[PDB]
Amino acid sequence: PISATMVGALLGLGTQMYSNALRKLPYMRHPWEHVVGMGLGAVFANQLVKWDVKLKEDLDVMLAKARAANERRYF
Amino acid sequence: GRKKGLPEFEESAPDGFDPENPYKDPVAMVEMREHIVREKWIQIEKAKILREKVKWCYRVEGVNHYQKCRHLVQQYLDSTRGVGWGKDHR
Amino acid sequence: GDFRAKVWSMTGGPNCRPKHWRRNTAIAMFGVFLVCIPIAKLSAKLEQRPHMPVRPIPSQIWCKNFGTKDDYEKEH
Amino acid sequence: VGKHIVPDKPLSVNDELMADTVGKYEALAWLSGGLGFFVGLGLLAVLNDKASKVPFTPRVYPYDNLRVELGGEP
Amino acid sequence: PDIYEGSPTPVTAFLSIAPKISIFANILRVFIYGSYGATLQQIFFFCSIASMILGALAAMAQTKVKRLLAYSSIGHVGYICIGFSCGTIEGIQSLLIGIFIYALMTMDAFAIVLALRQTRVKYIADLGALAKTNPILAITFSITMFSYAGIPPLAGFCSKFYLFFAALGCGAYFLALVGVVTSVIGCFYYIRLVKRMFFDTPRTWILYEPMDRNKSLLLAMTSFFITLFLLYPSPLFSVTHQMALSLYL
Amino acid sequence: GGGMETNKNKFIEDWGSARENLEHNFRWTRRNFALIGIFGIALPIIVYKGIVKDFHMQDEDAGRPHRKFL
Amino acid sequence: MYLLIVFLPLLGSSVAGFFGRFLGSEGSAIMTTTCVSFSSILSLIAFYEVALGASACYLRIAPWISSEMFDASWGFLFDSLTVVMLIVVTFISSLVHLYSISYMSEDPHSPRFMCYLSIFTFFMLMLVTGDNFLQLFLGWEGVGLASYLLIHFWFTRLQADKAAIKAMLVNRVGDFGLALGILGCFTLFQTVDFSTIFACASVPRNSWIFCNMRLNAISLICILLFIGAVGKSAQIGLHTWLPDAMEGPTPVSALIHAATMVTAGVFMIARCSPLFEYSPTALIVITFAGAMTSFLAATTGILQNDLKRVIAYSTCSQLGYMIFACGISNYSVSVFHLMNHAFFKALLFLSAGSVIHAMSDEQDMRKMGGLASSFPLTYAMMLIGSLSLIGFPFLTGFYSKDVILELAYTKYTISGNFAFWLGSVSVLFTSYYSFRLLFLTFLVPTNSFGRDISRCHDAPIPMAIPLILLALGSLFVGYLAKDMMIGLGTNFWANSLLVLPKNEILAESEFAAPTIIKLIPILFSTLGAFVAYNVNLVADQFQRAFQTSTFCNRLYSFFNKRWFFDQVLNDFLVRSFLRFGYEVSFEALDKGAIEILGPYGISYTFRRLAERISQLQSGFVYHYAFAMLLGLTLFVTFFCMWDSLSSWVDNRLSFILIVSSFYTK
Amino acid sequence: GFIMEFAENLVLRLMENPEERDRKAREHIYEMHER
Amino acid sequence: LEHFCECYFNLSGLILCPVLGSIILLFIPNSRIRLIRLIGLCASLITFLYSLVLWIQFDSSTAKFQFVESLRWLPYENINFYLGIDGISLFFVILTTFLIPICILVGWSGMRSYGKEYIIAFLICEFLMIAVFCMLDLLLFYVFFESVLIPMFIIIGVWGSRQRKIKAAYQFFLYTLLGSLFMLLAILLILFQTGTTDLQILLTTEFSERRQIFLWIAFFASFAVKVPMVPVHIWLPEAHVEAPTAGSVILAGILLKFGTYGFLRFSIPMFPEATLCFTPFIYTLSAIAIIYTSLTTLRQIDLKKIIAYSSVAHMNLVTIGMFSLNIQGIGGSILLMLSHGLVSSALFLCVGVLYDRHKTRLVRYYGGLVSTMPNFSTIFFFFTLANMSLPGTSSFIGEFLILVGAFQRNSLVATLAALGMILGAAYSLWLYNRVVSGNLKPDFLHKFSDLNGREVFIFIPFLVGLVWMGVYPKVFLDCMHTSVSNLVQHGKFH
Amino acid sequence: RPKGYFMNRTPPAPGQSRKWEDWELPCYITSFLTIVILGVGLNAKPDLSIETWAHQKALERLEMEKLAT
Repeated sequence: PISATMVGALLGLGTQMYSNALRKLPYMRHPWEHVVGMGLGAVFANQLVKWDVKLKEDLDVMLAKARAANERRYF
Repeated sequence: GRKKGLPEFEESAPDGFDPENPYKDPVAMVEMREHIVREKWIQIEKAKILREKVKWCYRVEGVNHYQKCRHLVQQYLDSTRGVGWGKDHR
Repeated sequence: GDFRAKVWSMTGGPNCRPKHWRRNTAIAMFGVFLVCIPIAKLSAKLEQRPHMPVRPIPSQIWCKNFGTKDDYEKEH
Repeated sequence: VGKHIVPDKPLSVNDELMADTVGKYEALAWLSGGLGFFVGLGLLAVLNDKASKVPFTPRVYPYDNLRVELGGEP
Repeated sequence: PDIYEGSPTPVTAFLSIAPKISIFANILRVFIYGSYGATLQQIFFFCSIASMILGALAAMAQTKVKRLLAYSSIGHVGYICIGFSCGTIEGIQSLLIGIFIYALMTMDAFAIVLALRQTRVKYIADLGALAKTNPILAITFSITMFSYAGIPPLAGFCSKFYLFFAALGCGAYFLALVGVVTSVIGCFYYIRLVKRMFFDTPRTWILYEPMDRNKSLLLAMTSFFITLFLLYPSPLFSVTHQMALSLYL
Repeated sequence: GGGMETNKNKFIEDWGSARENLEHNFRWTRRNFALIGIFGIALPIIVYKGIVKDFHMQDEDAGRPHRKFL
Repeated sequence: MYLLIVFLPLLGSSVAGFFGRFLGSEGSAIMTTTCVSFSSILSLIAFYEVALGASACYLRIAPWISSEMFDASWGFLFDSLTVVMLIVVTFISSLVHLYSISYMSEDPHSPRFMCYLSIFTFFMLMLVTGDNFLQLFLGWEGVGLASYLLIHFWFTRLQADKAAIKAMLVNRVGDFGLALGILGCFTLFQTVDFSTIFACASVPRNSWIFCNMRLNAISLICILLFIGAVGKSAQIGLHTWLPDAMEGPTPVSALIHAATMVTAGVFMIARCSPLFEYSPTALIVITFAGAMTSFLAATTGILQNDLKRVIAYSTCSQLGYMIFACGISNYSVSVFHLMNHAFFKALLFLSAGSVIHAMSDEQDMRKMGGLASSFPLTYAMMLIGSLSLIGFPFLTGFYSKDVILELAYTKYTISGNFAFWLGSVSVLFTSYYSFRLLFLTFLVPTNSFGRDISRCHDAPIPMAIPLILLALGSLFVGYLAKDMMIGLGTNFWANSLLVLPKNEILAESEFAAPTIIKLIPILFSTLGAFVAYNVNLVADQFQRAFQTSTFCNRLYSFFNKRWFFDQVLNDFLVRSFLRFGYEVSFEALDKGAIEILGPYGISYTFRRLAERISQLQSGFVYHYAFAMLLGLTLFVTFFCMWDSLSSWVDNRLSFILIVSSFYTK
Repeated sequence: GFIMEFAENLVLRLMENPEERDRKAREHIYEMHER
Repeated sequence: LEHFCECYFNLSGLILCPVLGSIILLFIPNSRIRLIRLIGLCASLITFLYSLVLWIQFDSSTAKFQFVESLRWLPYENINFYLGIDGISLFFVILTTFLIPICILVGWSGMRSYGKEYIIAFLICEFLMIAVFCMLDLLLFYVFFESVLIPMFIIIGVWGSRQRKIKAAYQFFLYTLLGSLFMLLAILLILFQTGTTDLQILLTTEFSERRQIFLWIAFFASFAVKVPMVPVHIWLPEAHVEAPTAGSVILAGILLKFGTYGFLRFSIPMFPEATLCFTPFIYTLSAIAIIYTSLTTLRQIDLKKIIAYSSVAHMNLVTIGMFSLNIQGIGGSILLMLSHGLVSSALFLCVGVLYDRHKTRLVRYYGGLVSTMPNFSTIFFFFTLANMSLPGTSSFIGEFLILVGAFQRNSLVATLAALGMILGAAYSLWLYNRVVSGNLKPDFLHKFSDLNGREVFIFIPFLVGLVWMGVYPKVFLDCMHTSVSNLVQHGKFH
Repeated sequence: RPKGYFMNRTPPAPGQSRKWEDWELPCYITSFLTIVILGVGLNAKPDLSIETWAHQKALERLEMEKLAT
């Protein structure tokens, strides 16, 4: 369906064409750069999803510690 | 997909509704509101059928309608008081 | 007048004298009579006469809804 | 028709909207007199009391003045 | 405002972002980690209110782009300091989120300003007919300006949302009123720039040299973030929550 | 002679533009105090009390205490 | 077959309106007339099966507005009252269409005119055949729309546009009262169906809050419904539109503004007699309004110089007779007089139109004179109608009008005695203006122009035939239908009209009245003919008083200018609402206070505040350092030096002074 | 074959099943009130 | 809890359609005018057909939100959002999807100078507006409504006719933003109680009387700027007049409905006690607005100012019916909403036809157009009649059903509201006669053209729409009554 | 021949046909679909309106209470 790799590749393609358009160049001015941008976008999206998972995992442990400290007050 | 036929609803009021405290069982409060609406629509269509009898009584009996439709008029007027959402509350 | 000759309207405009207005008029008459056909059948099917007339009437031929509403306690 | 008049002077504010021989309040005074004729005759009808001068008794209908036929309880 | 205007534009860009992160880290570690009465929280509360009011009005008065951005930054630090004043974990989280989003938006705006400085952009009126002479650039600057105004679903809406959330929770209503009025004033003077680039028909135009590749790439990435952050905002929320707790435990 | 566009009239257009800029001529005269007093405050209040009284009369007609409002 | 009656004029109107470019003047004239004529033949047969055959018809097509108990539908009701109206509407319309075939022969836009004639008839049929208040309401608005389209048919004439807009707005006020009456009807009975309401009307006795007041519900409904009749029937309150509606072509005046639409208010009180009978208060109000209108129209018609306006004020007077006849619980006599009025008012208008055509559109009676020999058929037709109008014995007008004055005598009440006086005095005034028209147009020595008499011609066949037919109806129908509609105890009406036993007064009117009463009309009518002959033919200095006496001059202007009714309404009511829209709701409030206490004022103050704050950034490094020092001092003073200051200060006064600082210099 | 009879079935396949709909509505209310 | 619907045709695809159209157009060269035009028109038409299919599969027996489907925001799943329609919102979605292709067709001839920016803006407006009509959440309603301001601002400011468009767009944006911020304050107030902003949940949570009053006032302030209600109605004239024709069509036909829809979707059901306490207050403001703004309409001299001022009177009749709290009142209020969205748009279309040719809006310049534009005159007269609530037209059905509902609650408000019949007919006929009737004025205008083939086709669905609802409104009332009944019964149990 | 032209378009050259503008075909196809989807769809969808259900329920409850006592 809709995966991180696909969204990232599409966003990398969009960035290169957006960058070409901001410079008033043709959309496909340097197409190898479009290939590079798709690759980079896919890499970045997969890494971002993995990083989000790791961050949630770490936040769970830290909230566990916070709740333990707060529950210490009622002893 | 939906099966062919008229819609079916539970005939009785949802158990779990508490008249003193209606904001206690969330599911029943909603099914109770739906039940009340369906009950009121039955009364509205009850009076509408009684309205048709009065109509054709007047048309059939002519100048003898006051003596002949007296009963149908009474029934129809009683049904329209406290019907639907008009000028009567309950 | 002058510019009204270059103006199209459905009603024809001022001083409308179509060349073939008779054949057009009769085509209109055939059409309206044709439209008057389904109207008559629907009317005869929808007419309701609670009381039998004192004498026979043109409608006792094409209409069959005479003296049918006597049991008005059963109306719904 | 013949020629609409193109404005050559500044237009007034109440120009989108713009009884010759009789004034405004005088016309109301006259019309109230005419409506006073109708009121005066109504009072004379009150003082005439044609109700106190009817030459026949009220109708009395059979079968309890048509109580059942008028929709009264059988 | 004077220093931001008078310094070279790259200096202004660097001063509008980097030093805020460093000193807010210092503020959070010296006081939150510390202990005193609400006196300091009242200090930051009153400074936040004064900053929003003065920033909004002074930005409304500005005719030059750099001074407008300076006063806008003052107003936004007021919005941010509201989160420090309330003294909750969510206050610190929202302060960090606001700092992050303001930094990205400010980098977007200053990339646009640096791109236009090759033609010596000085006044807001210099942006006339930009929607004609560079349509994609005019849209990118408008996305940034609407993000600045806080209009959803753009990334700038988070700051407005938390400003009002903390006020109706901490129990403040004067703060809510000030936020409403300042938000409306800010929307006016931000959409004035969109009106200048899209609606005006000046007699004389200014044709701007196209930007280099660095600024275009950075602009494209920041514009995608601004328009799309709220679709997938979880990593920022989680990392800011993580940081807020690392301060205490 | 040419073009579908109307031949503008300076007096009609001055008439038109005067209407669009009426808030520039608003001066708090005695006439405006009275008009705003009568038709901006008094009449809305009279209508509101007539509407509320209409409900209250329905309340006593049905043997029920007056309905609180606002 | 019954549906064909209603929808045939619609199809004919649709063909000439949508395809008139293929049919032209001739084809459209043929098409609309034939469709209306066939609808008129089927109306005669429906009258046979429903009125003489005593068999009513009910037809339901589909629901129209079904929302809970609200049950408006597309339904048709045919009883004796309906088929009597059906005969009047279609027969007179067929003749007017035929008449218009010749009368509008030289008009550039005849196919559109015939289109408008047929669409009015269809809406008038929808009105009289509706089985519910809403279907009646649709035809009530449709006849007003069609009347509007025909009054300003010559759309280039500024006078026609003013009259047509006036006719719509006056009648929309009546629709305001009718619409409220329908809301009360539904609220009381939870239905708009006529049969259901008439069956239930005897029962309700409850009270209602209306205008912050406690009123009887049935009385409120009937009075509200009457307001709608007042506008359509041009009664006392909303009458002035009818005289101005003569701006439309002469056939429009004969059909809409004299034969049918003007009589729809009378039909509605008659159709709702089973409801009106249970509101004695409304019947008094109806009696007062009808009698007042009859006197009003006659005293105006005595100084009118236009042919069409004299006949129009005659119509308004006659409607008053039918209205107060309804007001005294005699509805059958009202419908009888309505049917009679249709044959003789159409004759008077259609005959007067033939004069106008022959005299090159001359309408002023002060520039006519002679033509008693030049137009034998037209004078003969106007003679019959005018004699039938004044109530000459044994003509069509004698059998209805004289019973109305005899019934009003037999009503021993305050309203009954009011109507008898005003009705009786009016019969003297109508005879005066009737013979003044006869004398000034054809019998006096000519006052017309030479070029006018050199181009006279009498009515062609499409104009002549309807005049002859209306003459026959004006001599014999009154006699041919007396026993049918008003015969003692007649059952022709079946259940269409209801009169309670306490209100029956027909027997006493024809048996217990002095023989002097049954003559009062002819004494006044004869006197009116004699006074008209004296003033118009043997008087030559009865006009000096109007030129030397201020009071006699003003009295002439009073009656000629319709009691100044239009002027007062325009000067005090129409102008007041027009002035409100600009000077108060727009200029004082919208472009005024709301602007100043709004975007105009808000923008100004915030611009000034931004200006003031901007000057704070002065550019001087000393000011900025001073600001830092003052901020540090304020911090110290407020956050530490506020311990013993509270004994002298208040937090209220602190913020009071800060805000008060902004207003300095 | 017959157009309208085929039309009824096609319309019927396009309508959500009443029981499935009503149940997901109750699960929602119950779960969120307890959450 | 995933609530994905089993139906093939769902709300998500209808939402995506114009988004896909906009994304496709951004990349197509402005040199390719024929392709841009056809892509936009086809996308809008496909969306309209999809909405009709959504109508087809509608259940008129249930009170439960239909086609309900959920979209997740976080993997924590604490904040989850839902899409669904009922008998109250279905027809507004269909109207939005019907009006957007009309807007694309109106500017067909000038699309060489408009460009993809014109079609993109209207498609984005369509997507946001459908989203707003399909939400079961207070928070997403706020975001998507607040988002509609940017494309409307652009549409007014760029393709407006004169320099007054600057002030007009400023006032529009600022008024709407103030109202939206007040709504936001109310949404956070609710969230602090409930912990959620889900409509299905807050319909089942009891609010205290004091908090009901306060939440009602914040919801009121938001919705009353969009109705519009006096005295915050003054932005509407400048905004609706200064906008381009398609902009005016969207502004009056769809955007005006958001406030009254917000009363029906949130304020009325959620706070039933607060609704009753404020009914006399609503009745007063609505009745003042009908009388005052109708008299103001009489004295307006601008074609578009008259039509725009007419909408304020019509929307305040809608508020009267919906606060009557019965079947006739609410059912009539919805029917007038849809009918107004057709009649007002068509009237704006008629004036746009005249302004495209002659570039003037002053009434005094026109006159005698019946002799040169009979087809336009005939169509102008029909929609003039529909604006007077003439029986047979769609607007009479909504108007009378509201007067029925108001009469059973307060006779006085019904009488003051019924004065709209007298005043509404006065200015509507005055406008028609001063423009179409009379004699031509060749010193001002001497060159004319009746409606072309595109203009004739544009009006046809409007003519069919008003006649259809006017004579047979049962197709609409059948699909609304169950949702309407449950809206009225909400909050009471007897 | 009539006066003027329908919708003010000059006729094409004799023997030729009018060229359809780009909008005509998509608008005409949608109009046909609009008629078929609504004309057939509305008449084929089941009558699930509350009024239809309550009318049947009102008939039987009136039947059960009239047959019984």
